[PDB]
Amino acid sequence: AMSLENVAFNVVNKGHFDGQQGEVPVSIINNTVYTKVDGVDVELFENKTTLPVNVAFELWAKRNIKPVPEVKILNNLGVDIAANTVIWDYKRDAPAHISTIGVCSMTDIAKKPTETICAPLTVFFDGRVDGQVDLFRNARNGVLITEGSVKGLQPSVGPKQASLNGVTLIGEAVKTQFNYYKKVDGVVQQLPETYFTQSRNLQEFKPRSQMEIDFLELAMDEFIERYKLEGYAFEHIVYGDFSHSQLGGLHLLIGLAKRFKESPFELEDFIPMDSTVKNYFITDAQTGSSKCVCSVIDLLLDDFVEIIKSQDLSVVSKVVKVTIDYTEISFMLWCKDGHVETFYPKLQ
Amino acid sequence: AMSLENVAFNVVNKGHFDGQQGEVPVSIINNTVYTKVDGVDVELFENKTTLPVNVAFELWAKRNIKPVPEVKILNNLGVDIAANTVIWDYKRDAPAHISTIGVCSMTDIAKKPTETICAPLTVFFDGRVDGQVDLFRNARNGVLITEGSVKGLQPSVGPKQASLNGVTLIGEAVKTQFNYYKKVDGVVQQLPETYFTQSRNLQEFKPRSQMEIDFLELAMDEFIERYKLEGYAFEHIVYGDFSHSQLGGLHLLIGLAKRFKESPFELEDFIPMDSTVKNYFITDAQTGSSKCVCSVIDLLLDDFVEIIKSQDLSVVSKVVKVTIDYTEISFMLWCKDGHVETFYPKLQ
Amino acid sequence: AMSLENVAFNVVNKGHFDGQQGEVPVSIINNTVYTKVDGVDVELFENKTTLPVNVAFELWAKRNIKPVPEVKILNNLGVDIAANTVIWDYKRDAPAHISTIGVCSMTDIAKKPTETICAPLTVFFDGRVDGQVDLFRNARNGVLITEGSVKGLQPSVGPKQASLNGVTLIGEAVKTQFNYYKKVDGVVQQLPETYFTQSRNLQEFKPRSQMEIDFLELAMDEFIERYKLEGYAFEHIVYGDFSHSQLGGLHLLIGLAKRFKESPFELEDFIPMDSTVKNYFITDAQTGSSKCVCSVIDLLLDDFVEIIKSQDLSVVSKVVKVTIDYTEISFMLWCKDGHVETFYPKLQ
Amino acid sequence: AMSLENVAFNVVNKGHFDGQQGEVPVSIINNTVYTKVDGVDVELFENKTTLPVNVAFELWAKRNIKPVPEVKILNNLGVDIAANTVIWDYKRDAPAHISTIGVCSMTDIAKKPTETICAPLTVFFDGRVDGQVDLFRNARNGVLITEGSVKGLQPSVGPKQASLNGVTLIGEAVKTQFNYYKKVDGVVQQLPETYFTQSRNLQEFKPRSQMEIDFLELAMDEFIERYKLEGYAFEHIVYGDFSHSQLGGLHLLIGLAKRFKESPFELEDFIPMDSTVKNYFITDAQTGSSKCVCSVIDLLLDDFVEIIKSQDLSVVSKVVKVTIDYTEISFMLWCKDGHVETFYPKLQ
Amino acid sequence: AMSLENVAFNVVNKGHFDGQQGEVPVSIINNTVYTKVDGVDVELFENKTTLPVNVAFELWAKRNIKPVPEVKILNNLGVDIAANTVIWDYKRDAPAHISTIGVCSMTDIAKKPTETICAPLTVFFDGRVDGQVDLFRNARNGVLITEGSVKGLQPSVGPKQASLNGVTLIGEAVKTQFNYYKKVDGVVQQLPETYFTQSRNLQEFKPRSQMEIDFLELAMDEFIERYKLEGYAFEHIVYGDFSHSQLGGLHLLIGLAKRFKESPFELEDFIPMDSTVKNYFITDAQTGSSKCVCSVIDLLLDDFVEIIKSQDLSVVSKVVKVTIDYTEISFMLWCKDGHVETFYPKLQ
Ligand SMILES: COC(=O)c1ccc(S(N)(=O)=O)cc1
Ligand SMILES: COC(=O)c1ccc(S(N)(=O)=O)cc1
Ligand SMILES: COC(=O)c1ccc(S(N)(=O)=O)cc1
Ligand SMILES: COC(=O)c1ccc(S(N)(=O)=O)cc1
Ligand SMILES: COC(=O)c1ccc(S(N)(=O)=O)cc1
Repeated sequence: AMSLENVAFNVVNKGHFDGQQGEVPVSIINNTVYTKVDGVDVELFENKTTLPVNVAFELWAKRNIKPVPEVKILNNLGVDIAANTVIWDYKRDAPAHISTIGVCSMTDIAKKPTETICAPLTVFFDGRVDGQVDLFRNARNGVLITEGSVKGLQPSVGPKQASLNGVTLIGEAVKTQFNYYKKVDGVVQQLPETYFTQSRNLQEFKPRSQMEIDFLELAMDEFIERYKLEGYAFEHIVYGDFSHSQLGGLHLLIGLAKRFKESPFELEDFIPMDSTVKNYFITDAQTGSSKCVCSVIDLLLDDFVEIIKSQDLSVVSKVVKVTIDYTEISFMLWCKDGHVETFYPKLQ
Repeated sequence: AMSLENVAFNVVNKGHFDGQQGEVPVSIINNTVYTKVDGVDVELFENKTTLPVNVAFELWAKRNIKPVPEVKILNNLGVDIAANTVIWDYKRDAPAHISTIGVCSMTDIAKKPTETICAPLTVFFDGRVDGQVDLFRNARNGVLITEGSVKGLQPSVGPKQASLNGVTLIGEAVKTQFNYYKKVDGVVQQLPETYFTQSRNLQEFKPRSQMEIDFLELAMDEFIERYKLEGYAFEHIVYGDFSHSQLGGLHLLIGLAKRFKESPFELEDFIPMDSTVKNYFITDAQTGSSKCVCSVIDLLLDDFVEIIKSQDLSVVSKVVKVTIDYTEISFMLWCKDGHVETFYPKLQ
Repeated sequence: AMSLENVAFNVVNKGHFDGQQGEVPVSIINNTVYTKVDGVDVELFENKTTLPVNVAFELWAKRNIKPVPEVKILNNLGVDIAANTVIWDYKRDAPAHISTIGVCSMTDIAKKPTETICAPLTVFFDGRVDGQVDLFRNARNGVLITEGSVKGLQPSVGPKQASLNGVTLIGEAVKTQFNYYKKVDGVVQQLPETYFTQSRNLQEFKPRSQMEIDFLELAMDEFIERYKLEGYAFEHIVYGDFSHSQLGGLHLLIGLAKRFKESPFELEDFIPMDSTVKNYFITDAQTGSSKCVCSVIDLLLDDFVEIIKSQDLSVVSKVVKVTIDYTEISFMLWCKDGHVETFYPKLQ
Repeated sequence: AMSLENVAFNVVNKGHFDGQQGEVPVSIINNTVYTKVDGVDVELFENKTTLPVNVAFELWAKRNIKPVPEVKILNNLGVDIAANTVIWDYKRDAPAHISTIGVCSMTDIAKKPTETICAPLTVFFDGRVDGQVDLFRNARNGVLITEGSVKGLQPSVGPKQASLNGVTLIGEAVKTQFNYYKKVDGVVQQLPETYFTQSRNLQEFKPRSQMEIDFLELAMDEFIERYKLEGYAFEHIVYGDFSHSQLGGLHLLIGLAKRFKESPFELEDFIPMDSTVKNYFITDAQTGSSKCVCSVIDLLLDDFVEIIKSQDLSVVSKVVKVTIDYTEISFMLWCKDGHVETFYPKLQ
Repeated sequence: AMSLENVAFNVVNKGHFDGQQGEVPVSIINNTVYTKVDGVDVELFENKTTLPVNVAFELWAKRNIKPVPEVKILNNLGVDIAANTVIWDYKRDAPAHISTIGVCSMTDIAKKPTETICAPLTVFFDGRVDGQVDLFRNARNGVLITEGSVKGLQPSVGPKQASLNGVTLIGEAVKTQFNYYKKVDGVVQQLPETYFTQSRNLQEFKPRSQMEIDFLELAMDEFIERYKLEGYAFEHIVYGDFSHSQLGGLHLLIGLAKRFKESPFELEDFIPMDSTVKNYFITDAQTGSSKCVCSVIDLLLDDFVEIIKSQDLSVVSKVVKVTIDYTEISFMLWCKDGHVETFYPKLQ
């Protein structure tokens, strides 16, 4: 018995949809769902999606509340749809996928992922759910996560962090590092070697290596000396050049995090979505240096050093391709006289 | 288990709410309710009310589908709320009453009319429903309709016509003439002797007596002669003066009906509600004669003749009270030398 | 270069999208598209769909303006999507199909119907367009219409009438009768022998045979006698029983047409979509007889007589399957002593 | 003290804004204005404009309720704004002009037309209002209407008809024929000799000369003979060619009127504004003949005959300029061997 | 080729409008512009303006991204419109001006500021744009900013700070201090001597003089002693009196900034716009002292001291006028026995 008033009952009483029975009074005004509590209306949900308000309300209530892969990982692996769950995209306040399987009548294309309409779609399977590993084994196209080994399949070790109710974290009381498996046209793929973005914040950035601790703590000249980074243009790429009207470089999050301590700056997230490479229209408050499209990536500084130290520095400009978050990220590498000039996620 | 999807199920399968088990998928976008039928969205209801879209949808679905009093009658009798039903105002596309009793969890102020919140409210009771004559006896305030005699209760014979799903009709396969009863502060009230308006249209007006057949068919001069109406100014009051820029008189619907068969005219229904006296901004298409506030009433011409001839014609101006549709309707009577000049519903 | 302003340019200058170069200024406010004409805003389109306003505007502008099958036909044949055109559902003021193929970047699931996403979908092909007969041959699922013979393909002769810009007509200056073909899972399907509904209105109903001319003109008794219909209960089924509170029978449009010339009645089209069998909440204005779910179908009276006379009249009740508009329509047949009691489209 | 509640008071009590003291309670929800009447909300106004709901409500309430020029006339004369009144465009349900002068605090660009902001704008002046003839004399740009002679000002006799509360009529109890005057850059302009469109409808078309009575009554052959119209192609231009898939000709309203009495047809008014030449997407219900852009004009048939016979028939194609409603209307004239092939308003 | 989809292309790919060619899919739901990225809708822009959503979207995309004068300066100088740019009002999330010149078709009153409609309007000219100084020379009314001297015109030196993408800053890598020039009716004006507001924040307030450093660092008694401010009522005016139910004084931002460190308070910005004098409904959290209209100005404390020390302290109350941000700010000065009682931006 699926209904608007029962979904709202579950939200009010269980904090999300929990399969409980019961009903509460609901009123819907424009894009907002209210419920009556002692004669006054209380807001339960504001639709920020392009779906009908009652549809989005139900999908949000039925969101996965376990640690799930970040949306960028699912997108990079080509996931089209989830099996009997909703991956909620907290960066868009919207479902991560258009349709559902066995979740909501208005958005379901099927009740079970074994139905034929699901066969060409890359379905996300959660090994922590009973029988979903076996469903993946029979699936034509799909992506599977597990916490342990799967007999007969070589795993791909994913990122340490996952998303729990919109909080990206490395789990201490829960497991957030999953084994990844992917199947195309019934064939189990080898997932490529990949770096992983670290998914940290500008405001509350925490280092995850001794080099990152040293980058935040030491001065620019001292750090570049200690780790022998002369000629790699970290002054431009990581620390940022604020001397001209266009902001120079500043493509690594830890470089923004170090600057954000001393003086703040404005980042306009003009494509607000989860993606491996993020683009911002940045304005430095202290100097007035700005840049319309500033690509930023949060790589472990050790990984970024390894990437840039593993490149031929002998051509003026060329495309450098790096597998990050299971997708191919193109970089532009500019060199002169054997040293790095700039190195940025390519704007294409 | 009341729910949006169950209400929509009943509408789709039974034409209205019928207490049936079932659910269909529903999407709400702005003020409209849709349901999925074979892949595409079909409109079930457009909210024209000031209530939330899903609330109004339920009240419309639970509308009374038996012949019920016209809203102007219930208004004139001071009805505030209905006992366990919804009187739908088809002229406003909205519930006739703000609140409900045992109908909808969002608008209910009580489950049963015996709850003390209902005592100071005039509750409409339907004697055709089991136990509601008794509920009227026990109610502090109320209006009761019955199809027959209630022992000890002095009846008031209501109008011949009632409203069935927005259609105003004199019932043949159903009864539409009711006994009316009213209680104020626990005390049954004597309802006044009254005329009743005829509730006809301008498009499909039909006479209901020999005098009305005469009016529509005879010219103005021979009708006034046949029914001895000289000095009563039907030339102004009923037939209408279109010679000057301000339209003169034209306050009986039958007069508008006669003119409409010859030349059309525009009626700006600037307060579009059911009421005994209706006001329109009228523009005559043929002559350009117009009037901003032209009050119109549909009395049987026999009745109107009986009212205007009952009058003392020896004062210049006076207010004339007439009981119509159980409410007191003030007229203005202007006379000169023992003949009527004008006689119109007094604009308040 | 597809754009909102270009679509509006085509609407303003060519009456619809015509692939022309140009732009006009457009303002969007709520669900309405306006364009500036000499200083003031003029309404071009009001979105009655569940799609975004600018998306629906484009699909409406790109609607098929040739005679096309009525939506109920395409629905009965299981059509999910159209090949490189938009079938506009004028009864819903919305696209007949959720998605498009090579029409609009926001609704397109493919550019050409050969893309594998289109294979499991029944694609509508128009043989009047170059290359689409071939695209039908190569499609896994599809429905094809042609104006003439396709070599080797066994045709099904469609209805005489088609829809031209929302007008249902039998073409004289254009052809509206098509050959129909259907494919399921790569295999051409034999379309069943079928009757076709006549797609007429209650306002402007016109007979299409001597028997229908007889029905509209003769009284009930002499028509039943002339066409030997005693014991088949046209008194109930076709003419309608208005004596009781529940309206009896009245399931043929021609029967509603006869009654409408005498007294009007209200038809609540509570599922306003094109379908072979239509359901209405009907209220008879003259008598007050009414019915919540009154199924109505517009069969040529000759056909309906041929169907009801084909029936075994020796069982109390049984389901009677009739193929109409290519779909199987279940009727309920109630008999007594070798005469028909009632025969109506079975409410599901 | 201008206010929303005062404007609503005037609408409720006087049918429009009448400068009266008073207030009634108002609720605004989405684009609709409601007022409380005996416990329930009644709709006073639905905003169909691109202005805020309360702003449009005030402008509609302050609309001119005297006979005023039709919007196409004011448009053709280049009017941008009205002096101390609102010309309501009933065909757009919106103000005819973006801004106001001394009408509404939200739309006012000035309190009086003498303010210098009004100088470069063509201001409409109503000589029936005290002092506005003088304001026209002092205005840099303007259009003036009067009911009589203005000393020294050479008049232009306007059309017989005007608009009274959305009703277009030739006044009998009021005057609707005005003298027209126009000023550009402080200099009075000579208005051109012009025909006037008749502003009739397709539903209620009525002839206005013996020739038009002949057209509606006679068959095509005897009318063409009686009025010596052989070789002028009224068979195409006025009567309409419905034999081919593209509808041929049919550019005079009287021709559409004749056809409509026989078989109906659909007119898609895809630019729904008042204009001298109207464009429609037309579909003939009988034949299926259709045309995407069918320009229609309502000239008195006498005038149209006088125009087409004035023409040199010795060129293959040429643009023909005719002054109608004070604006220059380009026609296309196609001839062959001294006879007319087609003559239509040139699509721009 | 100006279009919605191309504006969105520029936003997605260049962070703002950059004249690039290309199109992306766009959907518009209520007041929000979305674009499709890999099958999911991503929000690009939420309309907070009173313009149509697609119009505001285009103007925001075309905003000036160079350091521009703060909106209060432009308003105080009477700027009506900008020449070939959009000044975006980040405090209102709306365009700073109603109309545009050569920016957007829906809002343009002209393509070039030399057109006659621009002559009476005070047009903003940016000397950093080629040929705009010369356009100012020929402009009837206008305001010009430059970074260097203009031959033949005496400059007015503006504030040190300007707005870069909504960030008010004193430019270090860009120039934010402009020369100001103004012309009324073709005559170059002398701009008056003026103080400038400092445009600082409550949260991150930074001193700009040794006296301001001392005010933040020293105690009240110590500071008033060091700078000999006895009798000027800085205890009331600048430090604030929180001992009574009405908050006393507190009209200088640096006084709020000092208090906000120790204990916070609520400021309601009930007219949220850029203005030289700001009014707040303030509630002190620590004490509960509050004031409905508390005018606040951010003057350099040295400038505020100079202003108050340059006044006659001998009358009970009088209006003190000070030129700030090129506009005349009225102050109320209250004195008793030769010392200051209060001194506040006059609430009028
Ligand atoms: C300043 O921009 C960021 O705060 C940011 C955060 C995370 C990432 S990430 N994990 O996609 O590389 C990229 C950028
Ligand atoms: C033009 O005015 C009417 O159409 C009208 C109809 C009915 C009534 S009524 N039933 O209140 O008397 C009053 C006025
Ligand atoms: C009152 O009901 C109708 O007006 C109606 C019209 C047409 C059809 S149809 N073309 O499906 O048979 C069915 C019903
Ligand atoms: C079908 O087209 C019309 O109904 C129509 C009416 C009036 C005019 S008009 N007054 O501009 O000449 C033009 C066209
Ligand atoms: C508490 O109020 C403020 O934060 C504030 C900031 C700036 C200005 S200012 N530059 O207009 O004078 C005025 C007030």
